[PDB]
Formats: sequence, structure tokens, C-alpha cells
Amino acid sequence: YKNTICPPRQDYRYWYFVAELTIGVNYDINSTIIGECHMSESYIDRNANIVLTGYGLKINMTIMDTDQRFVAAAEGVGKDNKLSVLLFTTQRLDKVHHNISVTITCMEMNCGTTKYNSDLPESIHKSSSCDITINGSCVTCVNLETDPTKINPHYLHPKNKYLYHNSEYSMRGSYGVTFIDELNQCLLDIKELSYDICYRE
Amino acid sequence: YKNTICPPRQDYRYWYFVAELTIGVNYDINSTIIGECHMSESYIDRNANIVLTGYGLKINMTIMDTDQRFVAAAEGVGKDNKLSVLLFTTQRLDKVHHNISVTITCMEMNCGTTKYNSDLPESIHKSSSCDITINGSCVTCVNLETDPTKINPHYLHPKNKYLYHNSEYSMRGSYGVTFIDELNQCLLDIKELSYDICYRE
Amino acid sequence: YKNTICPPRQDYRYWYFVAELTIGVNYDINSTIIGECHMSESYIDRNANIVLTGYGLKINMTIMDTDQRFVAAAEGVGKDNKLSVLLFTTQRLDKVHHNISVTITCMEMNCGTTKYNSDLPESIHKSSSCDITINGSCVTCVNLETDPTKINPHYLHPKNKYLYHNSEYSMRGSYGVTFIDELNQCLLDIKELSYDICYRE
Amino acid sequence: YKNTICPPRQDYRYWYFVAELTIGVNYDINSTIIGECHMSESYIDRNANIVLTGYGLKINMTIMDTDQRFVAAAEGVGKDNKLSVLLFTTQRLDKVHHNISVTITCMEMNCGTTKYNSDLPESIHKSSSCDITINGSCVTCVNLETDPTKINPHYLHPKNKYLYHNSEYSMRGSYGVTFIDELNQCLLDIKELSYDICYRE
Amino acid sequence: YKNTICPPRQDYRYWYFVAELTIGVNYDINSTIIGECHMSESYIDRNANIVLTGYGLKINMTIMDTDQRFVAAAEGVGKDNKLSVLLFTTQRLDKVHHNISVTITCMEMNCGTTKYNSDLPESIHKSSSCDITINGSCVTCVNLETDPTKINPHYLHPKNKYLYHNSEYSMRGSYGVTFIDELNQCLLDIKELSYDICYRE
Amino acid sequence: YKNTICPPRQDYRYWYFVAELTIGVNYDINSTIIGECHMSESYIDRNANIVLTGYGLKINMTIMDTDQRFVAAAEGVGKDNKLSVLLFTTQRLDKVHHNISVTITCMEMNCGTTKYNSDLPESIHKSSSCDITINGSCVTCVNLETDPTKINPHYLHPKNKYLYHNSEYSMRGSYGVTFIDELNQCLLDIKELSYDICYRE
Amino acid sequence: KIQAYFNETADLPCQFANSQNQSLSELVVFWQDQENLVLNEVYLGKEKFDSVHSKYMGRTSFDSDSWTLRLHNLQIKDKGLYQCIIHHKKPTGMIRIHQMNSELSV
Amino acid sequence: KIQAYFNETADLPCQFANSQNQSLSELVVFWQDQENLVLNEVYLGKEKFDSVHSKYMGRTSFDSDSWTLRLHNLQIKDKGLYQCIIHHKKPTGMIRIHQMNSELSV
Amino acid sequence: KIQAYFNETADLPCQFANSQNQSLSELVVFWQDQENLVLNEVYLGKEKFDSVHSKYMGRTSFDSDSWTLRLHNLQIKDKGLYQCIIHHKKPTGMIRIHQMNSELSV
Amino acid sequence: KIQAYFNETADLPCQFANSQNQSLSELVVFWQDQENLVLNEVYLGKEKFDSVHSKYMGRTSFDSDSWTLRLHNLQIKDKGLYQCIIHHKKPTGMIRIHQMNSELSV
Amino acid sequence: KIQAYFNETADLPCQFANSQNQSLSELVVFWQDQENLVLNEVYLGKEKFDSVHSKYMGRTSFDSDSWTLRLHNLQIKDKGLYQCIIHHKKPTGMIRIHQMNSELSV
Amino acid sequence: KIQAYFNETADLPCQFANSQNQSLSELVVFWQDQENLVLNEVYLGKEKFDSVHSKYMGRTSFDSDSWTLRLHNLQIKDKGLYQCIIHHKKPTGMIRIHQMNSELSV
Repeated sequence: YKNTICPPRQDYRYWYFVAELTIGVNYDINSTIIGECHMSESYIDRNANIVLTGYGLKINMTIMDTDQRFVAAAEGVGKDNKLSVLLFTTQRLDKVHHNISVTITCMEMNCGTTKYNSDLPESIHKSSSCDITINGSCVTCVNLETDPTKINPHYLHPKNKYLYHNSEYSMRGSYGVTFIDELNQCLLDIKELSYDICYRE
Repeated sequence: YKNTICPPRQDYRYWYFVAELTIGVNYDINSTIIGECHMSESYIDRNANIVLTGYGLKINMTIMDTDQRFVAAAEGVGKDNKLSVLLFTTQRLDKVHHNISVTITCMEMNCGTTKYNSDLPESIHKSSSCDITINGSCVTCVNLETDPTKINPHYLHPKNKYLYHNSEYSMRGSYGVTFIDELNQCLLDIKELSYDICYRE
Repeated sequence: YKNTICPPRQDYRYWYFVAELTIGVNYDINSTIIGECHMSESYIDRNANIVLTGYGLKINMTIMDTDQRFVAAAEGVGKDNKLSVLLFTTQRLDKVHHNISVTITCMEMNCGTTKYNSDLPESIHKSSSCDITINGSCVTCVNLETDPTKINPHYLHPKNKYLYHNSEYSMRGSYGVTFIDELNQCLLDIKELSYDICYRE
Repeated sequence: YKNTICPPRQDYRYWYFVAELTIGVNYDINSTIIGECHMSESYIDRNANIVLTGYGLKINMTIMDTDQRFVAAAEGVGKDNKLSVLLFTTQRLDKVHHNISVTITCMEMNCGTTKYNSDLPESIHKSSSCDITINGSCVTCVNLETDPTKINPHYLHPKNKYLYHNSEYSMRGSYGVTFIDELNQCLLDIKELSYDICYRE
Repeated sequence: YKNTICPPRQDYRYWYFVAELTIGVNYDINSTIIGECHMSESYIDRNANIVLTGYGLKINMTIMDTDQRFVAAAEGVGKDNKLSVLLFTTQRLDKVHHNISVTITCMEMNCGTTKYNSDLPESIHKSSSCDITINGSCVTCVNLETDPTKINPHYLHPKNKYLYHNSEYSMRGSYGVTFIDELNQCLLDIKELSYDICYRE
Repeated sequence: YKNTICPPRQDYRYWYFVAELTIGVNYDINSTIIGECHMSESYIDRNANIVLTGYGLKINMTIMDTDQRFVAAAEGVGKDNKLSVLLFTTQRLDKVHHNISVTITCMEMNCGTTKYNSDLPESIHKSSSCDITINGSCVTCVNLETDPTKINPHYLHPKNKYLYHNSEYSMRGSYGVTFIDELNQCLLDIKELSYDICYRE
Repeated sequence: KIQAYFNETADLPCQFANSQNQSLSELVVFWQDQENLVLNEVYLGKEKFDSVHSKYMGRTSFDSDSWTLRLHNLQIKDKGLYQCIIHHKKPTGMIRIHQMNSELSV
Repeated sequence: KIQAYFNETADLPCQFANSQNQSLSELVVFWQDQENLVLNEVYLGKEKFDSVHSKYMGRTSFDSDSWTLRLHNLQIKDKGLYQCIIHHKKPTGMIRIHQMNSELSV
Repeated sequence: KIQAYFNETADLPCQFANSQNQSLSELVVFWQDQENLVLNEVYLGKEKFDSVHSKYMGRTSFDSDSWTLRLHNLQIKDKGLYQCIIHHKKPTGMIRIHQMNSELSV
Repeated sequence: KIQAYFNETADLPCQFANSQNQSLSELVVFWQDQENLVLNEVYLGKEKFDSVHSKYMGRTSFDSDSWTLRLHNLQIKDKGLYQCIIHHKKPTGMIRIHQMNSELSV
Repeated sequence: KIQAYFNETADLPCQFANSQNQSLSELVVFWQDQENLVLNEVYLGKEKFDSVHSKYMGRTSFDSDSWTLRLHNLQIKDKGLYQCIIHHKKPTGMIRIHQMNSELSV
Repeated sequence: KIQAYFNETADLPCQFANSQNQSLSELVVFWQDQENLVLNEVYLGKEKFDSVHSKYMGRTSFDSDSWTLRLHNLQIKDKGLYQCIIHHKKPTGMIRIHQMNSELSV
């Protein structure tokens, strides 16, 4: 007997908080727009993939060799043009760190070809890596916390769904890159923040 | 002259309380959702079959060599993640015990291949058997009372329909299996319970 | 010159009270349901036919060698599980008694093959006969009064239609059969009775 | 230059009161029903034709060798089962009497084959004739006043249309037939009378 | 460089008052009906054409060798059965008088073949002509003032459109014909007059 | 790496104020109509093109060798029949002056063939040119300020969109042509002005 | 129309031409008022009085040779127009063959 | 219908022709009122009194040779029409073969 | 337009060129006011006065040789423009052939 | 059902036939009330008292040879029906194999 | 931009390069304020004063050789930026060829 | 996590393994609080104080050999967890390579 993935469905209710993606941009986004974010999921050959269109950005993030599929995402706009993305899969069936690939491509304002491409090492326990590539000059900062131990208090979960998140520090992962000569500052203010659940899937 | 089954119809009104299926799960279901359960009936070659999709579970229960067909089902969620299913056929034209097969397969949360497969003996009078098989590790307990003498008081019948149930102890049947090191506890609290009639058929 | 039948139409307004069919059943029908009865008419080769689906019963009654076609029916449920059917044709163009065939087949509750088949003699004047056959064990009593001299006072006629009934005792007909060891009792209480006009034709 | 007929149109507004058809029936019609009468017009080879379905009657009246076409009709029910039909054509372009053919065929109640067929002579000036034929025994009396000098006061004309009628006694025509041993009595009471304009054309 | 016609469009807003057509009829039109008039425009081979169906009349008026196309018309009914038509084209790009052809054909009441056909000379400056032909005996008078210097005060222009009219007497044109032994009287009372803009184009 | 254009989308939110087109006309436009202007965009072979239908004018303006595409336009009507057009592209990725071609063709009122065709030199810095051509005699004045440093205060931006404009005098461009013997006067009164955002794209 | 004179005796004639030359033996011959009350009724040559209104009851006489109804005792009220209706009684159905309207001013 | 006379003894006959010539041994023979209360009940030749209403309890006698029920002690109340119903009891099902309605005025 | 002088006699001419050279014998020649009241009416050479308004009744004279209407007794009120209308009467239909508008200030 | 007698000692037997002839060493044997409170609990031959309700705490004894629970100190309250449940503990899953319901009136 | 000095005389130059080397004979040369009131107007070499605002009426002089407008009698109010516009008058249409914005602080 | 002792001197180590064996010359080495205020900032070997919060201003010292920040003058308030973040500054982009969270209880 082996513990496997669950079959796909139209509406998933058991969500696991997998990632906190925190793109900072250099163009003006003033507030969270209701019904703005649009996500597309795929689970092909043990690779989870989510494509997020919204707030002038498209995020193509895939996780390799997982028994998880992306089922939900919530996007929110903080102060100083920061974009926080909360991602949710089905369930954590393995306690191993997974390799991550993020493609951040700029839909409007500053658009271009491959500005950046690197492998960001995992900050704590150094087990995994994040192949990041940025198509455009519209990104100041990227912060990705894989399996965080804390939800954002400004994110309200739907009443009919159930939320689970990591509780162990050993499963935490941090990836970060800055292109502006300021230490850190990728983090959100978390003062006046609102999240919107993305539309599809 | 022989007493036969009735022809199929879209809306059946004379229901017979055939079974009380009482799956306990280890994942969180907090309340009964209106319009959640979906049932599909079949009556092919003297075998009644009902497939129930709801609350993260799919229940494929078939009864062999019967003149009954499943016409209704009501699902309800009790405390401590217990799922009570009430099943209703047309009428009892025979006073013999029937062999039962239940397939409990897990749609979400803990999903997998055939965790369990056994023949549960009938507890009282030992005339029949229940071929149970459980596809996934999401089931703590299964209780099935075939032809019970008592309806749940928390189940309200529709006004336009008519309900009949067994009144003899000789026609009662009990099948039970536990996978958690706790005697019994499959039973519902029956304190704050609400039932929903499943959608189709 | 010969007096013939009228051509068919969608909505007939001149109704003639032809029959009072009074099936008693042994299963529980508690009240008259609005929009329950469904009738289908036919007039092929001088034989009138009406098929009535409702209250767990299908009634296939045909009258031989008539210049009448069934245009309306009203079903009502009395106390002690009695089912009164009022039938209406176009007009009485002949003063002769007609042979009657009733097929009472049980749709739900007690269902089966041909429980009964007989030729009921006409009680008064003995001119005609009623070939009755009952498909199922769900019938306690059958009473059929062909061309009655009195309407049920609990039946309200529609305002836009016109009603005619027999006024002569010589045109009355009574057919009756009981399968339960109780003299008569097929008659309705006529205390709290309500009629519903059947849907089609 | 010759004065000809006007071309057909969907909605005609200049009506000429051509005829007052006053069928008496022996079956019960109690009141004028709104939206009951249905008329169909034709003008083929200088013959005007109107077919009126309503109140259990179909009236197929054609006028030979005319420059008029039937554009409107209003049916009303008087006391003692009398049916008054008011007919309207376009305009009177000739001052000659026209031959009339009426077919009164019975749709419901007393129905049959050709009960009557005759040529009714015109009562005043004896210039024309009315080929009447009655298909059924449902007609007591027929009165037809072609080009009357007086409208019924109980007939209200529509506001957007215009009404013209004959003013000369020399253009009047009277045709009448009774089948019941009562002199005249075909005339309406004209006490409580209401007219309905027929639906089509 | 040459000044040409404008391309066609669905809704024209710059209207030029080209003509005042003032047909008198001998049948009763009592008032102006909202939504009665229907116009059809054409501009083929430098000939403007408008066909007006309304108030029992069809008016087929074409202007030869023009850089104008008919874009609007407003019909109104005065006292004594007079029908005033106001016509509007795009713009006046030439200061020359144009030849006019009017076909007035009678749709209802008095209908017929070509009652009249003549060339009406232009009353002032005698530069142009109006080929009039009247199909039916329903016309008492025709008055046509081409490029009038005064709008009717009873005509209200739409708020979103713009109206221009002639201001020079040298561009005025008068055509008139009477068939009734009364001098003039074609003119409207202009006491209680209301205009309706025709439907299409 | 090169900074490129952004991909097309249905609804653009980051607008750059590129041009202030200020056609004066000699026909009467009294006010700004809501929903009047209709724009069509194209970006084929590094040439931006916008076609504006509204207020009796069609404006076909293309910019050569640009990394910008026209995404928005707002038209407004000032006093003395002046038409102000505000145009918005995506973003300014180059600091070079671009060659401009405007086709102003007259839809209604004064219509014709190519009244005017010239190359207007850029007034300040003389780097570019505006190939203007005017199809019709309906234009008094044309003023085009490419990349202005000031928005009109009477133009209200939508709340969900973001607006950027030029701030440097070195990127300003002025093109102007008058056909009426009055110095300047192409400028709007800017006293009572209202703008409407055009419909498509 | 045909009128009659003052308060002595009114004569209302049908003036039936009788072009088919049929006899009075099978002919329903009767008169009526503008308010449609029956004056006389000749069914097959015998006067019938059951449908005669009480106002003209025993007041009218009939002449078969001249086909004329004589109304006696003229009043101020009976100034209306009187119409005579001639049906041809046939066993298949009774057919109206002639009608005429006369006037009466006294 | 058939009526009976005054306050001595009422005779209600079924007048069964018995065209099939079957015996009374398998025949349910009974009488009832206009308000449908059972008077007598002959099941297979033996009178049954359980369904007899208390108003006619021990008041009716039955004659098998003339097929006639004799009602004694006539009252003012029992002026209604009385109908006699004859079923033919068969083990497959009991079939009504004859019914008749008589009257009773006292 | 053509005007006339002060309170002695006004002359309103039609100034018909008569290019078709047709005679006055078949010509409807008449004058009217700005409020459209008929001054004179020459039908076939004979003056008709039935449509003449009472204000100008017996006040206007007509000269056929000069085709001119002479209006006598000028008032303060009659300062409006007067138009003369010439129809050509044809049996198929009467056709207006000429009209002219003159003024009058006194 | 099976009942027991008055206020001395109640005997509730399971009456397990043991047709598979398996030993008590792998068998979960326990009793419970109509309100479903556990009386005793035999897990693998050793009595477990953690799930025993405090009302029956230290009151019940068990006999393995007769498979019978002896309830001591009968009260007025404990007149309900008592059911004994026998599971067969297997490492893959614990399966209920027998249940029986007995009564108790004191 | 180009500025000028205090309350003696302001000099606003157009600084037209005249790269096409065309003469002033066909050139509309004029100046205007930030509130867009015309200062001077040189149409074809002759100064036109009809569009000159009354505030600058008879106050400005023009030098064709240096292409410079001299504004006399500086006030506190006229601290705005002044722009000079040079059109090239062509019979097909008048085309603006040069514009420049200068400042003025006193 | 790693903790430190009482009110003398706190030692927070990064414990960077430096598996790529790269020098401190191109490494952004800094510390921060649970409320995310910067303690020290080593950019390319030179301490930068512009982003250091005023609460820890001139209070922290840094040891490059042991890769350890010494926090002096412990207070009651600074009981939170402190995390050290090590970025690897590259001209294409600055990449975080290590982070660690230590605790501090006094």
C-alpha cells in the first residue's frame, strides 16, 4: 500500500499553505483589486505548476517531484508596490524539500526579455534550490518562503474550506533575491493588507 | 403470480430504511453542507448499487440478489468527524438477509490504493457478509446497520414522501470494523446532527 | 344524416360524467396532491381509451364500440386509502350500455404480475360487462359506476367548462370487486375529499 | 382608370360593417370569452372568405364576385344560447348585391354530417341568395343581415380604427332559416351583450 | 478638389429641411399616431429616393442629379384630413433647382390604378418640374414646397441632432395640384399639429 | 537584454499621455456626447495606429518606428466647434522624437476628396514631421502637441487605471496648421469642457 | 316605405309578389313591431294567437285576398314602423322568403 | 323502484333472476340503507350480525325461498330507499353480481 | 419683392410672363393675404366673390390687361405681404402654374 | 432476549457459539449499556478499566469459562437492556464478529 | 528658457534659426502671454494691432533684424512666461514652423 | 535554535558553513530582530550604519573570524528571536544564500 495523490476536482476544500511569494515591483500598484488574479494549475509527470496572471505580472511556478498539486492562490498588494502571493496545494505526503522553479514575467509597464536567470539556494538547511528567471525589468525583489509556519493574519479563509500549514522549522524554506541596493525590504508592511482569491481552478 | 420489483421512476415516494452507514474519518469535516451529497443508483441483474460522492468520500455499496433498488440517501456529519449515511430502497419483498459489498474510497485528504479488504461477518444471526474494501487511509471506523428498527430522530422526512422501516429484530444486521485502537466509538453523538438528502435519483 | 363524434381538440369544454372509478388500495396515500395525475387519451377504431398515472396506480380503461372519447379526469384521495377517479367524455350519442375493460396496474409499493383477471357483470340491467385485470397485489377494492346520476359534491368544475351527467336510472351501471373479507366498504367517506384535474389532454 | 381593391396588410384600420350573422345553438354557451374567436381570411379569384372558429362553431362564409376582403370579425354571446357575429371588410366599391355562401359546421356538442343544405332567398329586393349548409344538428336558427344600417350599440370599436356602415335600405339584405317550431326568435336580446374581436388577421 | 456627398451611416444628425409635402386625402385620418410612418432611403446613380408608408399612403419621391440623400422624415396629420410630410437630407452642396418625381399611391380606403400623371411646373422661377403620379382616387390635394425658408413651429427637433434650412427665396420651389373644385386649401390649419419622426433609416 | 513592447491585452491600465489633437471644425458640435467616440488600434511592423470615429470626424493617426501602441483615447468638445482628442499609449521606452501621420477625413457635413496634404514641421527642436492630409473641407484648424507636459484639468482619469505623462520640455512636440485667416485660435477655451473615453480597445 | 293615415283603421300590406306562385296553405305569414312584438300569426291559414302580444290582443284582423293586416283602434303610442315577415314552412326547415317594412303615422 | 306499505311489516325483495342457476351456498346476500348501514348479511347461508348497525339490530328477518328481507317495527325515520347487494364469493375474488334499489314509505 | 405706396390706391401685379401664351379664359387667377384670406378670384374670366373674405369685400378691383389687382381704401392693418396665385384649370386636375409674393407698406 | 432476576446478582451471557473455534487470547470482549457506557473490557485476556464508566466502576466481574459478566449490587436505575460486543482483533483491522442484546429487570 | 532683467526694458527673442533661409515677407510672426493674449502681430512685415490685447496696447516694439520684441514699462503683474509663435503663411494653409518659450522676472 | 545568557554580552552566531569557500569580500552579512529592525550591516567588509535602527545604534560589534555579532548592554525588552541573513552580492543580482534564527533570553 502506498499513499498517493488525490484525484482532481473542480472545487477543492482542504488547502495546505505551501508558499509565500513576495514579488516587489517598481511600478505603481495601489490596492488589491477584487477579481483581478487568474490562476491556472497543472500536474503533469509529478510536477506541480501554477501560472498566475495579475497586477501586471505572470508567475509560472513549478515544483518538481511532488505528490502535491496547486489548488488555490490569493494575491494581495501591500505598500511600496509589494505583491504577496499565498499558494495552497492539497496535502503534504512527504517530509522532503522540493526543488522550485519560478518564472516571473512582466505583462505591463517595464517589459522585456530575460533580465535575470539564476539558481537561488535555500537559505535554511540548504537542501533545495529555486531556479528563478525574470522576463523584464519590472521586479525589484523576490521573496519565497516555502512551507511557512505562520499564515498572514490579513488573509481570511473561506468558511466552507479548511486550511492546514506547516508547524515544523525543519520543513521551512527561504529563497530571496534583490536587484536594488537596499538590504532586505522585500517583506510586506502587513499594516493595511487585503487578499483576493484567484479566479480559476 | 409472483411479487416483483416496481418499475423505475424519476421521483420515488415510498422509501424503506435499509441501512445506516456510519463511516468515521480522520480528517476534519465540521458540519453538514446543504446540497453536498450526490448519489447514483443502478439495478442490474438483481443487484442494487448506490454510489455516494460527498464529504470527501465515495461509497459504492451493492446488495446482491435483491428485489430492492436504492432510491434515496441522506448524509449527515456528526461530531468527531463521523459521517452517517441513511439509505432507502423501495420495499422489502423478502425476509432473507442479503450479502452486502461496500467500497469506501477516499476522494480528498488521505488518498491511496487498497488499504483494506475483508469480509465482515454479520454480528447478529450470522447469515450474511459484507465484502468491504477501503481505498485510502482516511477511514477510522465503519459501522453498517442493515434494516434498523429505529430511525435517527434528527432526520426529517419530506412531507410528500412516506417512510417505512424494519420492526423485527430478526431482520437486523450489524457489520463493523475499526482501524484505531479504541473499542467501538463509531457511533454518532446524536446531539447536534443534521441530514441532507442527496441530489440525484 | 347521422350523428357522429366531434373532431379532436386541445382543450375540450363540454364534459359528460361517464364513470366513477373507486379503487381502494392497501398502501398509504394520505392526501390529494396538486398536479399528480397524468392522463393520456386515445380514440382508435371506435374504442375510447384513457391511461391514468397517479397515486401509485396506472389505470388503462377502454370502452368498446362508442361514439365517445375520454376528454377529462379528476382524481381524489379519500380516507382509508381510497382513490376516486371521475371520468368525462364528450357527449352521449347512444342510449346503449357499453362493454368496459379496466387494467389496474400497480406502479409502486406492492407490484407484480397479473394478480387478477375476470369479467365483472353489470349489477343493474345486466347488459354489459367489465373485463378487469389487476397487475399487482396493491388493490383491495374496485368500484365502477358507469353513467352516474349524481356528481360528487366535493368536485368543483372549472368555470370556463360545462358539465353534463346522466339523469336516468336505466343508463346506470355498477361493477364491483372486493379481495378483502369485508362486505362493500369500497365507497368513499365523502367527508373530507378534494379532487385534482389530471394534467394532459 | 378603374377603382380596385387595396393590397393586403397585417393590420387594417378602415372597416366596413358587412354582415350580422346570428347563429342560434341548442347547447349552452353562457358568456363571451375573451380571446376565444379565431378568424382566417382569404381573397382568391374575387371571392372573399372568412373562417371563424369559436364557441363550438366553425363558420366558413364566402362572398362571390366582390372587390372586398374580410378584415375583421367580432363574436358575442347573447342570452338563450345565441351567437352574434359582426363582420367587417375593407370598403364598398360596388352598389350591387352579392351572392353569399355560409357553411356552419359544429365543432363540439352535437356534431355530424350535412344536416342541412339550401339556398336561402334574399328577403328584401330578392337579388341575391345564400347557399347555406349546416354540418351538424347543433343549430336552431340562422339570421344573416348583409350590409345593415345599424351597428349593435353593445359593440365598442377600437380607438385606432375607423368604422363605416351602410346607410341605404336598398343595399340591405336579410337571410334567415329556422329549424325549431318557433316563429323568428333568432334575434338577440341585446340586453347584456359583449363582443370580442377575433384573433388573427 | 471637389465637394462630394458624405458616406452613408446608420444614424445621421445633420439634417437639411428639403421639402414640405402636404397631401390632402378624402378619407378620415383623425390624429398623428406615434410610430406609424416608415421610410426607406436610397441613393443610386445620383438620384435620391424616399419611400414613405403611413396614414394609408405610400410616397415614392425621388430627386434627380443631386448630391443629397434623404436621411429623415416626419409625418403629421392636420385637420380636414391633411397629411404634412417634412423631409430632411444631408446638406445643400449645390444652389441649383432639382427635378422632382412624386408617386403617391393609396394603400387603403380608395385604391386603384393610375388616377393621375402630370408634370407640375415650378411656381416660382420655373426652373424645375415635378413628375407627379397618383395611384388611386384617395388624394384631394398635393402641395410640395422644396427648400422652404420656414420650419413648422409644431415640429420639435431631436436634441442630439442639428437642423439647417434654406434662407434664400431664390432657392424656394412650389408645386401644387388640386382635384377638388376649391381654390388652394391644401395648406394645414397649423393650429393643433403634431409630428412623428419615421422609423427606419 | 533589450526592453521591448508589452503584449496586447483587452483592458490596459497603465496609460501614457502621448498626444493632444485639437481639430477645429466649421460645423456645429454643441456638446460632448457620452458613448460617441469609437477607436480602433493596431500595432503592425513597429507602427502604432489609431482610428477615431466621432463628432463627424475620422482620425487615422499612425506613429512610425515606435515601441508604443495606442491603448486609449478621450474626445471632448469645446466652445467654438473645437474637438480635443487626448491619446494614450503604453509607455515611453525611447527618448527620441517620432514621425507622425494624421489623416483627418470628414464623415458628415462638409465631405470631399483630399482638400489638404502637407508635412507639418515640428515647431520645437525640429526633429520630426507630421504628414497631415485632410479629406474634406470641414476642418478649420489642427493642433497636435506630442508628449505634453500638462494634462487638461477637465479630463478625469478612471480610478482603476494609472496615468503617466511627459515632464521634460525636450520631448515636447508641436504641429499646427490653420486654413482660416485668424492667427492661432485652435486652442480650446478650457472653460466648460468634458471628455469621454472612446469605446473599443 | 308605406305609411297609413289617421285614427280610423290602419292597413299594413305585405305586397308579396308571389313569383313562385305558391299557395297560402304552406306559408307562415306574420307581422311585428319595431320593438319586435308579434301582431298576428298565420301558420297554415289558421291564425295563431299564442305569440301575439297582449297590447295587440284581439285588435288586428287579417285579409288573405289582399294579404293585408288591418290594425284597429289606433293610439298615440303605435307610431312605430311595422314589418311583415313571410316564411315558407318546409319540413326540412322553415325558410324566410319575404320581409317588408312599412311605416305608420297617426 | 319497489315500495312498501304502512306500519306493520316492510318487505324488501332482491328479485334476483338467478340466470346462472347457482345456489345460495356460495353467495354473499345483504341489504343496506341510503346512508349505507348494513341491515342483514348472509355470507354462505348463515346470517352474520357483526356489521349490522345497532339501529336495525335484531329487527330484520330474512326469507331464503322468496329472497326477501322483512323489516319489522317501522318508524317515521326509515323512509329512505333501501338497496340490496348480492355478491358472488369466489376464492380468487368476491364479485358483485346483482344490486337493486327499492323504496319504503310509511 | 414688389412694394406699393401710401393711402391712395395699392397696385399688386402678378407679373405673369405667360411663356406658354395661353389665354385668360382657362386660368384661375387669385390673390391672398399673409394670413391667407382670399382677396379676389377670377375663375374663367368672371370674378367670384364667395370665397372673398368680408374684410376685403367689395374693396378690390381687377385689371385683366395689366394683370393687376387694385386695392382701395388702405388701412393701417393691411401692411402684410400679399401673394398672387395663378392656377391653370384643366378637367383632369387644376395645376398651379405661377405664384408671386409682393409687399405693401403704407 | 435474555433477562435476569432480582437484587442479588445479574448474569449477562454473550452466548458466543465460537464456530471458528478461536481462543480468547486474540478477542476484544466487552459489554455496554443502552446509553452506551462500557461495563467491562477484555482486550487480550486482561481486563481494561480505562473506558469503564464510573457508575459501573469496580462492580462487574467476568467469567471466561462461561463467557458471562456478573453485575453485582443491582439498583433501581439499571433496568435497561445490556448488549455485549465481541470484536476479533487483527493487526490489519479490528472486526466485530458477534453482538447480542440481553435485558435486565429487577 | 530665456529670461530678462528688471524694470527698464524686456527683450524677448524668438531665436529663429531660419534654416530654410526664407524671408520675412511671407511669415506670420507674433508673441503671446501665458494666459494667451497677443502682444504683437507681424503679418507680412506690417504690424497688426487688432488682435493685440488692451493691456499691451501700444507698449511693445519689434525689431526685425534681431527678431526681438522689446516690451517697455515693466509691471509687477507681467512676470509670466511669454512664448513667440512663427507661422509660415501659405495660400493653401498657414503652417506653424517655430515656437519658443521665454521667461520674464522683474 | 541557539540562545544566549544574561545581562553581560550576547553572542549571536550565523554559523555559516561556507561550503563554496568564498571570501567575505563579496558578501552582504547582516542581522535583524523579530520586528525586523537591522542590527548591523556588513556590505563588502565595511560596516554600514545607515539602515541600523536607533535602538541598536552603536551597541553592536561584529567579529569576522568567528562570524558572530556581539550585542552589548542587554535590556529587558530585547528577549525576541534574532535572525541573521547572509546575501551573496553579485552584479547581476543580490542572492540570499544563508539565513539562521537564534534566540535570546536574559
